[PDB]
Amino acid sequence: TNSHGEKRCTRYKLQKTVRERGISPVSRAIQEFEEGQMVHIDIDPSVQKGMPNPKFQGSTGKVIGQRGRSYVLEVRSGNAMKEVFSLPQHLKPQKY
Amino acid sequence: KSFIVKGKFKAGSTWEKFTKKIESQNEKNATDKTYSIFGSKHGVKRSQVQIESVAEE
Amino acid sequence: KPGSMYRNVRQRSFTRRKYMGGVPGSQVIHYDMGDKANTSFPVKISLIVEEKCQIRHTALEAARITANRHLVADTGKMGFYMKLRVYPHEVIRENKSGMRRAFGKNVGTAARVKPMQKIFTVAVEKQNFKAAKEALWHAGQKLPTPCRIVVDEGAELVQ
RNA sequence: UCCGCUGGUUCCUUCCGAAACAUGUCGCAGCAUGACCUGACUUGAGAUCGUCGGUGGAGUAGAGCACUGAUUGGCGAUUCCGGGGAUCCCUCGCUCGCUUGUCAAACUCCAAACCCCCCGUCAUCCUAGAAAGUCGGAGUCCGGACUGCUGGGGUAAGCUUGUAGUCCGUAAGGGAGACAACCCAGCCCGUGGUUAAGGUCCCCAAGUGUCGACUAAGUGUUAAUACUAAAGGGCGUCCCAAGCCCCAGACAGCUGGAAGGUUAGCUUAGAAGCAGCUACCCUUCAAAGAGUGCGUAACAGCUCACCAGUCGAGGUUUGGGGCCCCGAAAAUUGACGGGGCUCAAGUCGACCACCGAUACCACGGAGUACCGCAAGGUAAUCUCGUAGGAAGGCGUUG
RNA sequence: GCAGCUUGCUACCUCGAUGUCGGUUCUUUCCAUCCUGGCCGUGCAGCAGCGGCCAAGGGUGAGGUUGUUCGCCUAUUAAA
Ligand SMILES: [Mg+2]
Ligand SMILES: [Mg+2]
Ligand SMILES: [Mg+2]
Ligand SMILES: [Mg+2]
Ligand SMILES: [Mg+2]
Ligand SMILES: [Mg+2]
Repeated sequence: TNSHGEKRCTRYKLQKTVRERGISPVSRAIQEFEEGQMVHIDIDPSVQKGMPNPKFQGSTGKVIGQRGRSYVLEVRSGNAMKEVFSLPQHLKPQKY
Repeated sequence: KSFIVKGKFKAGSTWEKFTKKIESQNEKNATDKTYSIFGSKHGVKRSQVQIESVAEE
Repeated sequence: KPGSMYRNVRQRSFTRRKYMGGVPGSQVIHYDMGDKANTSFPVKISLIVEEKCQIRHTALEAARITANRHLVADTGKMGFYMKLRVYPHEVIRENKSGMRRAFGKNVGTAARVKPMQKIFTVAVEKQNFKAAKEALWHAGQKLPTPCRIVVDEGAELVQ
């Protein structure tokens, strides 16, 4: 039977480009966001902790608040709203 | 009424050339006659019988 | 089994050796024929395919044998250089219960082709061109697809 | 008695109108919860079925060998890990590099078109109430088919199991010979008009229509289609291109020539050009040969190849195309829908006129939705319908 | 490639019933020809063979074992 764990079908989803593997840039981890500021979900495989479920890959949410070193996002899946915790290392601003 | 026609048509999976001489009262009818004759002879339509020149002879 | 059982391309490829098991060997022994060390044949003709299909290795072996016999009989042992191109990488499986767990098991090997894709190639002199055409026409008779002959190099010489 | 299993369940109109799917189940002919349908109420301003531009997600098609596995020969060496036959006398496969020829669903240095989230813009809906929320009533969890995905499996199947769109189910009317789901069209009633699909020799309304060619087989006269035969061949016929010889003369014939030497090497006697080595048997003349055949123990002439005189205009080799022919045999009598059809009533490329729906236009009428105190106003953006929800009426006895 | 005459594959119709195998009787259809009619080739002297083409008008039987179809065997026969 097929499994239904939390990392299924992520062979290429959670990979790094060949000229990207290793230590990722550190400035991406100290970026700071404010309220109501659209961001993009782009999971960085190099960081093991604070990773949202990879089904939210490539979605855009808005910041709602901060809990420690993690921002609270508001992502739409289908017709629902899902609140996703993610460290700022996996996030990326929207360029207007 | 004599005329000269030159062009290329898609015979099968390749491009050929022709120099048919068609009798006709004028030149537009010469082009039409060329198209009709090629349709009769090779089953092609008016999209693979590109006529380069219909110069009078 | 009959030839038409495994000749159409309807399903995905199935070629990874390390996952399947027990693929039987092949019969075709040598893929180069004739004078390999020569490189000065001015005419280079070849047999091409008019439709996608699968060719069993046995058909390729029969075609190679017949072309070899004809070419050696007429042109000579040192007057040509034949070279087969397509190698059989596909695998053929035959179910053998009914439809209960109908997935098959390996029975042979096949080589897929594509339209206008060269299969054989013969190089000869100017005096043995007709013999080359005569040889390549029999080889295409054992082959499971319509085939036409194209003179690739030295077309102005022969034509 | 009980059953999740079979049969039956009685009047009219009006408004709206599905699911044959997911999870759990001693669950698979059942049921619960959710998706989908319907009625009412609360709140009070936005929403996104669509277009364009941008910030992002790609790892599929295709393509390729840069990783992982395979794969074809040539060349140069591994002075190994190796098999062939006391200096391992030396052969040398596996292997490592340069070049050639193939691959991949569980390969990728590459890499689309669809598609998804968000921002701006246009566009449509909306105070006659967007988005959201609360409560009442359900049906449904036997599906099927067509067009795409070379979908997966299977020899294949009107097979089985997926996915996107649209349909039948529950869809009239027009056309396909008849046709659940194919083409036009989604339908209140009556009258007039013009068209769509499709057709115009007769059956059958409207063309024995026009222009240019092809087919000689009754081939064909069959959009899709579960209903239509293949490889191979044709000096059958209609076209295009490319070479070669050519009126001081090309091809088919009329002619003879093919004489020098030889009776080639040959043992059987003899395979004397035609069992078996060779070579152009003539310095030389068109011709003259080691040469096919009637003949041929051997031959021999007759003469093959091969040229020469002769007529008197085109001849010849190949490649790519259209139609047709052979390949092609089944059981009641018979299926282009039928009659029949040959410069067509068939095929190919174009064109003109007309016929033909409930579609579209106009007029009159009914009902409905919403608003308005009423009178009445708006409706291209209202009128199909099974399970089912809701509203108003008719009838029988008291 | 053709046929659907062997066995498979599928589950489209029939479970408020479409009465199974073999033989017997009687009628008919197909040709992919066993004999009878006509032709062609031969490594066809004659006789008799071998191979192929047209042709479905007529014929294609009697018995022993076995439930058998199928198949084996016997003596005839133009062929059984
Ligand atoms: Mg690919
Ligand atoms: Mg139920
Ligand atoms: Mg449809
Ligand atoms: Mg419908
Ligand atoms: Mg209808
Ligand atoms: Mg109802």
